[PDB]
Amino acid sequence: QTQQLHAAMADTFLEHMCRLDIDSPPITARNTGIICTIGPASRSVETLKEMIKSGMNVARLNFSHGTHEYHAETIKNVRTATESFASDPILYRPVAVALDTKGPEIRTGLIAEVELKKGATLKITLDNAYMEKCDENILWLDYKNICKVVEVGSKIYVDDGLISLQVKQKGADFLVTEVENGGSLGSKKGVNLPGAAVDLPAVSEKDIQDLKFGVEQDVDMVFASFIRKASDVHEVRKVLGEKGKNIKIISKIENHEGVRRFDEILEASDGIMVARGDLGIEIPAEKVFLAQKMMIGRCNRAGKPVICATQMLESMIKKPRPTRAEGSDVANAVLDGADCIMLSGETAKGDYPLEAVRMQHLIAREAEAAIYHLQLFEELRRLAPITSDPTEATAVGAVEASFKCCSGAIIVLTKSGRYAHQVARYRPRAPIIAVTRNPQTARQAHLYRGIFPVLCKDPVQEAWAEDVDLRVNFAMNVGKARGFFKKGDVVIVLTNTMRVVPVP
Amino acid sequence: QTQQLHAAMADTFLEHMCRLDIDSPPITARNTGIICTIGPASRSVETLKEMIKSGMNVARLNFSHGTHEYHAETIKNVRTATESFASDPILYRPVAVALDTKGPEIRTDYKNICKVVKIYVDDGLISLQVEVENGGSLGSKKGVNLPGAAVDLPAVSEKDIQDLKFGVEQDVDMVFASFIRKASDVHEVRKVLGEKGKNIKIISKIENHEGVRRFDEILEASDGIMVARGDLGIEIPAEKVFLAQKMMIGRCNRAGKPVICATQMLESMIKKPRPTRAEGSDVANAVLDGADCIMLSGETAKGDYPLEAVRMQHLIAREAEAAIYHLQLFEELRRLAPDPTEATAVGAVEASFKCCSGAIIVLTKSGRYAHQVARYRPRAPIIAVTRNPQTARQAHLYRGIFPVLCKDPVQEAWAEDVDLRVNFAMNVGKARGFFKKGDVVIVLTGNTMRVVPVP
Amino acid sequence: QTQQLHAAMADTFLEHMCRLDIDSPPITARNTGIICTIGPASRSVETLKEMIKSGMNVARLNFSHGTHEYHAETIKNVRTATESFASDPILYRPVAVALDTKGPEIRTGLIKGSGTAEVELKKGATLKITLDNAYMEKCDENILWLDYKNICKVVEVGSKIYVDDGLISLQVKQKGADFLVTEVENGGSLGSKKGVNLPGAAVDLPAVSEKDIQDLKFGVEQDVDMVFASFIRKASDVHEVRKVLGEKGKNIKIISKIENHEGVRRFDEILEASDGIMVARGDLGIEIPAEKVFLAQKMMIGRCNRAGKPVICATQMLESMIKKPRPTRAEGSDVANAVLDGADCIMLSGETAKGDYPLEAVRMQHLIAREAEAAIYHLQLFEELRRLAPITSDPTEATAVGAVEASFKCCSGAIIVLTKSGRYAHQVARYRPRAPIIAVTRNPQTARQAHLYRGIFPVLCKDPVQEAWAEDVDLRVNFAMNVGKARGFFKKGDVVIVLTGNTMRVVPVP
Amino acid sequence: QTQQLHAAMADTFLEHMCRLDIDSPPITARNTGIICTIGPASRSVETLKEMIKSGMNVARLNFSHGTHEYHAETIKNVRTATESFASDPILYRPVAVALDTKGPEIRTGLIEVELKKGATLKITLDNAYMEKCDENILWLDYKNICKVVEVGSKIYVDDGLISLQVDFLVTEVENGGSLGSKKGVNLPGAAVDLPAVSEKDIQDLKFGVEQDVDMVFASFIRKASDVHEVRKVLGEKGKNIKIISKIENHEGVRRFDEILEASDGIMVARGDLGIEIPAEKVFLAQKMMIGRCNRAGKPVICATQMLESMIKKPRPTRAEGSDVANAVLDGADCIMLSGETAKGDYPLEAVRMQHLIAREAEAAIYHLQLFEELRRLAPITSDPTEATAVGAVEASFKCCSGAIIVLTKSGRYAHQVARYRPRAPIIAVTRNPQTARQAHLYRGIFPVLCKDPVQEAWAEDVDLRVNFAMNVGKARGFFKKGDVVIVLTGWRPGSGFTNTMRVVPVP
Repeated sequence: QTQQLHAAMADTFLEHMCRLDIDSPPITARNTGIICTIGPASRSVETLKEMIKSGMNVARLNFSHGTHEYHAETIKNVRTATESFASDPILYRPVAVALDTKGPEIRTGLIAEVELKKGATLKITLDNAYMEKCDENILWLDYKNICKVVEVGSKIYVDDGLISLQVKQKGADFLVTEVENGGSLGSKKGVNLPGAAVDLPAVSEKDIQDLKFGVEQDVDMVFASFIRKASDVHEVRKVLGEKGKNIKIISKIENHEGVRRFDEILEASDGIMVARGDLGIEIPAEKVFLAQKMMIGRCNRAGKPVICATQMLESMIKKPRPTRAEGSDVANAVLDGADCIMLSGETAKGDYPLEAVRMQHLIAREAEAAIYHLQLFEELRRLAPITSDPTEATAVGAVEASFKCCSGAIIVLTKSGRYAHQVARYRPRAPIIAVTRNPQTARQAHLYRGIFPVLCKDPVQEAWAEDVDLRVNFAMNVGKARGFFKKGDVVIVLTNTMRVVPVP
Repeated sequence: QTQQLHAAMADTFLEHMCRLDIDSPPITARNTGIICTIGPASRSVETLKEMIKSGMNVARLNFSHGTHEYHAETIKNVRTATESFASDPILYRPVAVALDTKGPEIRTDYKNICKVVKIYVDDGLISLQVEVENGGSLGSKKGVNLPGAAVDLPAVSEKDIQDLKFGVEQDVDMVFASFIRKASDVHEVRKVLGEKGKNIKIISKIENHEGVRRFDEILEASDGIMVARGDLGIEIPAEKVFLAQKMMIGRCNRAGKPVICATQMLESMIKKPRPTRAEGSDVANAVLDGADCIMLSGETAKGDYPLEAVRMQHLIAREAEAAIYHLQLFEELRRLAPDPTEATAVGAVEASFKCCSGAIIVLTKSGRYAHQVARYRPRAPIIAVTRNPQTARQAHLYRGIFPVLCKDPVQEAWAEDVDLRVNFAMNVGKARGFFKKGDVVIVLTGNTMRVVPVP
Repeated sequence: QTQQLHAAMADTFLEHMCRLDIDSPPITARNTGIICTIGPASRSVETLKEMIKSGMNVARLNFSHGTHEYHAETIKNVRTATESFASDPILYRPVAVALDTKGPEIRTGLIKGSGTAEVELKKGATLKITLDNAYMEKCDENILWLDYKNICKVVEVGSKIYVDDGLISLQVKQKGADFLVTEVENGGSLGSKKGVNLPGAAVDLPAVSEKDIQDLKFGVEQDVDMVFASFIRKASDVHEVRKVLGEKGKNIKIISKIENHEGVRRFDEILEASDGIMVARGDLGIEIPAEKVFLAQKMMIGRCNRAGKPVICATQMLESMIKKPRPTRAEGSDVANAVLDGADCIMLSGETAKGDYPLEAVRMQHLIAREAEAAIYHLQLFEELRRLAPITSDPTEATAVGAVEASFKCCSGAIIVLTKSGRYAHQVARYRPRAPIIAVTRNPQTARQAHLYRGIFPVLCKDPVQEAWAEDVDLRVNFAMNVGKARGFFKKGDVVIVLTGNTMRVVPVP
Repeated sequence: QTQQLHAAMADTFLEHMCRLDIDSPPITARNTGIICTIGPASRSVETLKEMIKSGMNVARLNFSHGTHEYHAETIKNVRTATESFASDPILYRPVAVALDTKGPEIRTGLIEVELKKGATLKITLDNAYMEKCDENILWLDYKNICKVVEVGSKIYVDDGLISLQVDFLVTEVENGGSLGSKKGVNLPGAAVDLPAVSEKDIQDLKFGVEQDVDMVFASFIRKASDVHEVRKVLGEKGKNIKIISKIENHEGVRRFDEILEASDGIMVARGDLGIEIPAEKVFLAQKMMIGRCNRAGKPVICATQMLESMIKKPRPTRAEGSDVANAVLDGADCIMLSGETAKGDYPLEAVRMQHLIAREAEAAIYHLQLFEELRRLAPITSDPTEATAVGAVEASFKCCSGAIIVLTKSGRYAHQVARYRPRAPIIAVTRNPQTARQAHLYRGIFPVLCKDPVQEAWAEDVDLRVNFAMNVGKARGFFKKGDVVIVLTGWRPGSGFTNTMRVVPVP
């Protein structure tokens, strides 16, 4: 009657859908990590504390804007808000910090707003003299090489793809275009060139410094913008270097080349972001769902984290409740298989950042119950390579056992996080309580569906079995406290050993 | 490398997802009906013609606003725009008219309010407790919801009765009945339409908790369902809506009855010429869920971009239709299925997957025969050739049915009249780019199935 | 409550198994073709008539024995017996004639000069094998002549040699130029003209010998429907048989017999070149370890089903019935399991050729095949066949698969198919409907060859062609309805499916 | 490449068939238990030793024949043969003893006389002709055969090869043949009023308890109450003896579910069954019963005529080879030999052939679908031991382990693992000699008997038994150092089930 267990028992997907029940309450635990972009509306310590309480797991810093000093301060406030809960390690929630690079962006100059009208002429110039004199006649932008990569007849998008132009003529140092989709044009707006092979560096001089700064600031992960190919990833990896070797690189797929070359990018990366914002300008908007499902499926297949991003609850920037399309989008990203879901303007600058976060937590939890685990697990089994790795055997063994005895959690003791990632990849219904003494492991674990990281602060006990018992008992106290399970329930414990344990 | 045929051949749903390909172009035909709400932005004859050319199949009239004379005029304009293409029967596209009732609404006017009373106003955006907890700018005669409260208004009020009557007068093809809570609500509407309106399809709108709980009996009584997500998502927690949506679409598919996904599908396109990524995904997922039709409200009623909204639903539906995992869907429909006409339809659908036909052509008077084929959800479009104009319009309710209105005289020799109608379908399909000479299509003559080369 | 329909509805194979019901009776129709080897026990017109009535569909002539004159007389008797029923076209059953070649056999000589004579071999004793034709008909306890002149260059000391269906085992202890001295590893009775296997050896005999060529030409002259080619090892072997049949025998079906390891290894190219396959378990289970035969069998049947080419399961299926009126439990199981595997036909050898209970054996295959055909898990089989079928531009394939799908939906009493060459009906059979396929043809050879395919019940229309097409179609369909009613496949009012050659119609029985 | 692993990966059953490869060799371990009927041909200590070496796991004594004195000697000989291997516990193979009851048989008197197709015969109950049966008069021991018979009723003699049509009965030979003494007689479609447990069966069952037999195969079980009667005779002293119900008539098939519930296991007794019901229907009953036993997690034996021709020949027919393979493919826990080992000329060859075929067949199982289905059809519970067993089987598929090592006292824990039908052998280490013998009834369980004394230190005790298992596996070629195996530690004295699964490299 709870957790859509009646639907879970259906023998066909169609019957599974038919049994979905709005009156069947979800379990307390929410498995899908929530990533929040931080900015004006959410940067204060006090607001940050509330965002943690509402469900924020990862703080995203968008380096397309802001100075190092501005971001260092954000990072400082995140940690302050986060450590304000550190006194009770049973209820302390780790919070990750993610650095999202600028990457090979193209931006217009400074206009004030001008109205671009359908059919009108607009000249694109590179002449720095017009750098701050952008108007409805002449538009400067910062991609000096633009004329060498675009052709006559090709389209240029400006401002989240809302304004569109067609290249009509190529001048010596300029482009002559005609407005197709008009609208009001502001300053320093994003420009996209679908069909063009932009030859900006995968990692610019600015990107290099931003990455280095990330290392200095001990960030947990990097969201690398406009990744086109494995070599782009390698450059990011080399820049993070030895000091940042444990920082996870999440490649953002935002253009056609990234999709085409997805497999090599995935192999090189620690995870993927479906960056629907740019992607849905670079390719036709009606095709984005295809790329999203393809990437989520392939990440699920490979056991690597995948993030669904951009415009998930967009209207909530201005309103306290989302649209029905938005409710559906979050649910479907989760049903698709997304490890995490993301908020951008909704939390960075919107008027209801707390409600946005809470709505993502609510929808995700409902959606997680509605997953058809019977089929998903069967298929993950079949598609999983038969190998000799014993930790891999234990992981699937534990997940199988968790479905059988309908356990309240799988408790995993992990140093690097790997052991727990191996369990997550099989997508158990039961929450995975990953107990670790490594603070970075705890933060980064949020990247994986189902992992609820807890940070053990007790010293290592001399006797191994006592040290194990200490950590498992910790996990038990967390589960009871958070209402995941209670005395007398049954949980699976992984330490290579799997034990099925009654909760005290 | 087209129609997601590589993903179509996957052995598992996961591998199906893994193979979805942005570079695999869809076919030209679009199976999912598009229902547009008409209003100031789309009322003119000139704009209506563009909306037909853009993909509109059903004109929805919201009787929550406007007078009979107003609606009569809209109806008149729809028919003028529609008939403007009649000169070429090969190119004429039927357009249906839907009457959507006010039903048990509450506007800023509920009598025993204080006898049943959280209170919501304006798409549940403004919230109230018996203090303004949420809020913002309040407007005129906005809609109110009392979640959890048993509002005792009549399922069919006096206004409703007169509106339904007006429906019969106006020869509308279908009624979308609001706030249907139970089988008995459906029976009241049916009685009003009475004998004169017995052929008018009744679509029950599920917009409250009781509608969901009593879904099965409501579906048994109705001709179809609308997942009325607007009110539904105020009446129950917004985060539960997708559960209701998928349950209803699932159960409608299982029953063989039309289901409409409605409300806020492309909402932002009221003010912008492009949708958000959430809206792109919503339309696509509604089609993947199994929705027969998708709907536009404000987007076509009142927005700045009516035509763009219609074109975008058209583009997305078409992409999503190819991304359906037909292998699993068809097998599950076959297994879950409980008559020679039924055997012939399932056989045609099976054939169509086998030879990857350009179409299944069905000759049908009442539409039943084409409905029976649509219920097995073929990939190939269903070109339904009928001489019955009402049949031609109502057929839009079913996924995959592309109705065509034959106006040729009835030939004396049966086989000749069949051949004339089939060749009419061939001509329509060639003209619309569905297939070309040499291609193969399946033909159901009305119990006969032919596998036939396009002449 | 009939035809295992409760089991048919199960959602899993495991549950399909659990629902199999001994009290759920099968339909009348039996889909699996029964092939009977003719010999002393079954050569008379009287017995042949009864065998036909008991369910024989194909008469197999074993050219490993007998003269051309002998076989001509057999064929003559088969046709006399077959045509004795011709007077009522509605009840006439076409009966096919199959020529099974000798091929590259090794044969022993005559024991004490008699075809019927035996001697005992005792375990541990010694036995000399000779090629000296002086001992051709003087085989016995101590001297065994065989006809493979080059045997000494293919075998060695330690080499194992099997005689008579692998029952007698010998090991070579000493060579010679004209002989081998062997030790009997397993004794028993040693008859005359028995088959010899050298499972370790590389026999140098040709796939198609000059005797085989004569026999094949004779087959063409005699108008046989099909050839069962022995010891086929590769595609080129098939092509040689095909070439020998020539233009005149171009329509004769070639069935390749797989009886050695190489035939299994190169199975795919053999199948591609062949009209169909025989799982020749006799020789095969001597040439490879007996415990592996079931693997080869299931692999071959599976791949034949996948290819849509007929496959025959053969040899020792009801062996004990050569001497006894009822089969063993293993034999009942074997027949049932061959049909569950997907075998188009089953075969009887000694059971019908020389045994004391030929009619009972034919009857038992009939009874078992029918029970097992209902026990098939069509739900999964049809789903898999389809899933594994190429999307193609072929309209006849689309029609065939549509007919089969419909026949499951309405559980029809039959799929009626008008066919000239038989191909159209073959295309239906490849999708394995539960309902019998009544193939109406005017072509007598088509009618006979149709027995190769599971579920095809061929009927031969003798009526003159009608000038009006729709009238000619209606005549043939009504013929089919008449046969169906008379055989009890269905009755007036039942719904059946009709393919006319591309149209599918779903009509009621008149 | 090996163990049909390529076919193992196929996405459909059909493609699974297409990939079966005569050149893909199986592993060493053979999971299907082999039950051998012991008689004149296999009764000596010398021959019994070879029987064990050839693959015999269970010795069946048919109490339809022979005196207690005869059977005690056979049992003594089995035990002498079996203990002759006990010096090296690592290579010792437990051997179970099964007592198969006479039950409600009907037989004829003493006399051979050739019977002729078309001839009258006198079925007489007159005990004067008890030892004077002949071509004209035939006496049988079923005294009330008249209340149950009727005109036109049929009667079968000698494995139903001779058939007859109907305080005495005059009949006609509907089917002839030579007639011996004391042959089995069947009355299909008639209700035989004999006791499920007769005076003799009772004494045989008590003798069985006294002789410490591991299991009883109870003949002609028609209903749940028959099973209870058998359980009652075995009583408190025989409470741990497994009752296998033999399903040999229509009633037993009909009332199968209640019989299965009351029983420790099932025998598909195809001999009598194929006389009681039409022979062409037997395979339906077999697959039904095997399927339902697999579903219930209870042992099922396929019996009778599996390698029949090997009574006289050193090699089986092709239908016999097929029958064995298919019984295994069906899911039979055990397969059986009767005349082939009791009296045939090639008992050792018959044992070996069952061993070879079962091993080839075990590899050819489509585990992918079988495991999926067993799971989906398996009631979820809170039972931690259930969770650990299924978890271990899943793990064993994932990492193609060499074995699943299970520590068990009464065998139950090992049975739970076996019900999920792993490909890997389940090495069941026990200190209980009976558990080690009875474990043979379960597909995939390879029982090893630990002779070591219990250690005080539990961890030391576990290591001891586990290492024993490692040594067994290595010595029998199941795995080698560096391989990976799954270990289930089971019951801890005074604490209870550990509910622990370890994944371990072979030392």
